[PDB]
Amino acid sequence: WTATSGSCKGRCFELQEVGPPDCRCDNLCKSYSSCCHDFDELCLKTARGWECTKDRCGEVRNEENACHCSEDCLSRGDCCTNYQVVCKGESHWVDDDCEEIKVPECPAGFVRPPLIIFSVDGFRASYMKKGSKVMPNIEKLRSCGTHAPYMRPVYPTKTFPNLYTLATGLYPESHGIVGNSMYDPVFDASFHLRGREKFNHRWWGGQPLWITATKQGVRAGTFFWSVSIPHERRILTILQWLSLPDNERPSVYAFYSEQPDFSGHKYGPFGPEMTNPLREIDKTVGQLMDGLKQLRLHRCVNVIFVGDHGMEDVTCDRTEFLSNYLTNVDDITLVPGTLGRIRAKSINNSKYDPKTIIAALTCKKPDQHFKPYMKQHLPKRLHYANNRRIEDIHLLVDRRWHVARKPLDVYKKCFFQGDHGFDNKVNSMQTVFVGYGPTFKYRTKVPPFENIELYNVMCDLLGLKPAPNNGTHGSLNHLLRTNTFRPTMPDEVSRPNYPGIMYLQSEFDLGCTCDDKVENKLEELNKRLHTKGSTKERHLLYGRPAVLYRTSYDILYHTDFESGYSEIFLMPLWTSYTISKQAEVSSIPEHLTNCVRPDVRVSPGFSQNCLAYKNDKQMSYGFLFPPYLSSSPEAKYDAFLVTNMVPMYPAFKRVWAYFQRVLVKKYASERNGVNVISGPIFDYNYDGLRDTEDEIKQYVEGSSIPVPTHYYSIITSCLDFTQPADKCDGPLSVSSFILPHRPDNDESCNSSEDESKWVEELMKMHTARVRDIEHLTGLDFYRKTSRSYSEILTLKTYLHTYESEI
Ligand SMILES: *[C@@H]1O[C@H](CO)[C@@H](O[C@@H]2O[C@H](CO)[C@@H](O[C@@H]3O[C@H](CO[C@H]4O[C@H](CO)[C@@H](O)[C@H](O[C@H]5O[C@H](CO)[C@@H](O)[C@H](O)[C@@H]5O[C@H]5O[C@H](CO)[C@@H](O)[C@H](O)[C@@H]5O)[C@@H]4O)[C@@H](O)[C@H](O[C@H]4O[C@H](CO)[C@@H](O)[C@H](O)[C@@H]4O[C@H]4O[C@H](CO)[C@@H](O)[C@H](O)[C@@H]4O)[C@@H]3O)[C@H](O)[C@H]2NC(C)=O)[C@H](O)[C@H]1NC(C)=O
Ligand SMILES: [Ca+2]
Ligand SMILES: [Cl-]
Ligand SMILES: [K+]
Ligand code: NA
Ligand code: NA
Ligand SMILES: [Zn+2]
Repeated sequence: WTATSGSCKGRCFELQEVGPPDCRCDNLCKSYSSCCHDFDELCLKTARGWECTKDRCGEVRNEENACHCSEDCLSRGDCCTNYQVVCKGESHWVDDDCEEIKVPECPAGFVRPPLIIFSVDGFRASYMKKGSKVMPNIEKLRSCGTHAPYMRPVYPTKTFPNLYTLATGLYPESHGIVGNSMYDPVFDASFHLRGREKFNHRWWGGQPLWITATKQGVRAGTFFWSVSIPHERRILTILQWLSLPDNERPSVYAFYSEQPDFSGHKYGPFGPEMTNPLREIDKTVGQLMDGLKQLRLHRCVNVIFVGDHGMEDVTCDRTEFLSNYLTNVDDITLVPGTLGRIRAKSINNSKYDPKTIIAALTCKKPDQHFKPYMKQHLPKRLHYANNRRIEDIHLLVDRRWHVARKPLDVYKKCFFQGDHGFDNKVNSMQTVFVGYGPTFKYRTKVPPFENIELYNVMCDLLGLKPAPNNGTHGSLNHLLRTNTFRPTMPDEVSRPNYPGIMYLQSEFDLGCTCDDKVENKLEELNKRLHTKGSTKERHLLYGRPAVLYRTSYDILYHTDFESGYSEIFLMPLWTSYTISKQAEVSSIPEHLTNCVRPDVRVSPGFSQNCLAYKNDKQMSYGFLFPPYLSSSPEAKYDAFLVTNMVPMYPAFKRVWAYFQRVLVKKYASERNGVNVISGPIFDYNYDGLRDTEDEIKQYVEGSSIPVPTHYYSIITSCLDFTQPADKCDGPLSVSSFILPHRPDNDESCNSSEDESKWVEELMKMHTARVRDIEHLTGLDFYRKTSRSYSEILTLKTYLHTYESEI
């Protein structure tokens, strides 16, 4: 119940939301069906439209008008945005030359530059170039301010997950808005786009910017607007709030536009009908900037123009139906569209089997336009698993396609020509970022970045301490003229041991054998040096990784590679090696095929053993430093040390062997040398974070050798590829991956073919940021470079996407 008999008199767009059953006058009252009876009359005035005209100049104030052209309007803060242009001979903001804003130029009483967020739904990154002719205001913001060629949204590339990621700095799995539609099994409640359940606070986790601001004494405008409030009224409301007394005035504001998403769904991303929505958004930007200029705030406010996701061409005919795959289609519930989520229709049905469902959906049709995954097997870059609202079974849908349960769902729900929600690496899903104001840089282009990073920057812009989030604070310092955040490197927690030769061969009873007993102070002195780290500067280019948790580990040096060997996990946490452009690939000699050698620096009790591999019929082994890339026949023996061995399913060995034998050399030739750091990852609870020992669900049979869920590699070279990786004087270039350690290659439909037809494709799908690997391993990389820490943070957030040019 709401007693709507109260009044909005002097309360229009009030900032504090009044509690029930008292009627509301705020910008969300319509959405709650709770506005006072006179809200439309008083707060949504439309008379005479939105623009001053010559004959309205100096008019007698008529309070009925939507906006004013009278002489008193500036002090009242309610002129039409074009007032000074029409009535006072001023120019529109867009017609002014841009001039660097070196310092905030603010009216007296302003304690900080306000921040205005202008968010646009469905604003695809390529609109900045493709629509440039019809968006002069936005184009001026872009060229005069700081801009990225694009900004990467989060997965799924849906509206609510992205807007709330923007607001919180969190992945959807952490903030809890994991789709536009959700079922929470603990609440036993459903979240929908239409309805009232979505208003319950329990869905919305983390701490959004408006709450962070309020808790730290920075006043915030209300970010959300009821659909029926016209854009012109939203702008006028913001401008009116900016005229409040200092003690009452917010420092942070948001405008939201439902366009171009609304039209993009109907007409496709580049439908000829899309020009008008783009023109109209630009006009709104013009109104804001003209309004700011009138208030003498155009060189004081920081403005962020930001989108949530792009838009792809998608039509009804491009729909895959689960009824063409499953016999039992009525025993499931599907969340459909540009992603699929499957669960049992009834929790009381004991015939339901996720294993048989996945199999029935796996590589069944030649051109199949979706791929099934257990959520924990999704690419780690998506960070889409650690939430009870995310169903165990997920369908990654090809761009341009839908998945639905049955054909009747599609014609009894073509209408639409556009949609979004696909993998967040997809070019059509990319969106926009422009920052303009005293705190942003002048005429500066910055590399693409992820929207999870913005919360930290918005906190910086407002002098706020950010709540704990998934951004890497400092990684976007290069966007800013001032207010940069200067982080310190995390402290190493565990110092390594440096073991020398401490064990005789015969102390080892590992069931390993090697044909290495085929035997000089000239070379014996030399190998002693190598074991003491004489080549470490070549193979460890950026310092040793820091171990940021409590553990027991050894640094092991070799001619060709260096490792940090965990006595706890019985394998390296990391293995580092450099391969020059000139390096040659060799084979594993016949006599060494099954060679495994005890490491006399490491105790039998802290070593793996070959017998466990013999006994475990499912599990084989591989090596982290590849024997194929040994610098010499004698150095090759180092590669067969038991301390370089890791457990690998035979199916995974196909992937790993191809990476190591073919791809590393290929990258070294293309990139002028590469430094490689590889290692295991253990993430059995799929939280994106390093497992402790007691979280490991699988061991090599009969042993304490834990099985990795994933294997990573970080591949670094010089950004200026005229310089070799090991002699680089400037910025670095990186690509990384986190490959799932799976007992089959079911993910790769073409895996029965030669590795050259499918392995690199798989690796590209599992591309990763160094930062993702840091979370998953508790390691901190690039500790010793000649580069600024902020630059290194940006490098650590880089994702190599393998898409063509935007
Ligand atoms: C991205 O950034 C985020 C933010 O930094 C990272 O997420 C953090 O990770 C931490 C470690 O996983 C986690 O810390 C835990 O906090 C527990 C208290 O959590 C509540 O309070 C916080 C603070 O206000 C709040 O943010 C939380 O909000 C979550 O839950 C609510 C409702 O459930 C949701 O609305 C909200 O969306 C959010 O959900 C997300 O996180 C939860 C986990 O909290 C997931 O379950 C969801 O799926 C979703 O992703 C909470 O309201 C605290 O109790 C924990 O301490 C326990 O666990 C450790 C064991 O390791 C132990 O030391 C403690 O003693 C204690 O153990 C006891 O409980 C165990 C479990 O029941 C039990 O097994 C034991 O026997 C003990 O009884 C823990 O410290 C932190 O909450 C989240 N924060 C957020 C916002 O998600 C994230 O990791 C980053 N991602 C990457 C890839 O880097
Ligand atoms: Ca984990
Ligand atoms: Cl969804
Ligand atoms: K085996
Ligand atoms: Na052997
Ligand atoms: Na396969
Ligand atoms: Zn949409």
